[PDB]
Amino acid sequence: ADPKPMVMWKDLLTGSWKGPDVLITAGRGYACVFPQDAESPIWVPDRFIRPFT
Repeated sequence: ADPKPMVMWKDLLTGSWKGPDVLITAGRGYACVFPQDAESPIWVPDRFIRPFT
C-alpha cells in the first residue's frame, strides 16, 4: 500500500534541495526518485538523499 517512502534529494546541477519525492530504490551508492512532474526517474548519489517521514 501507499504512501511510498519519501526523501529529500539534492539537485547537483542547481545545488538546491528538492522534494519530498517518492523513493524508488536506493543502495550501492545511488538512489532513484521519480517526481510527479518528471518525464523520467532521477538518479543521484545516495549521500544526497535524506529520509522524510
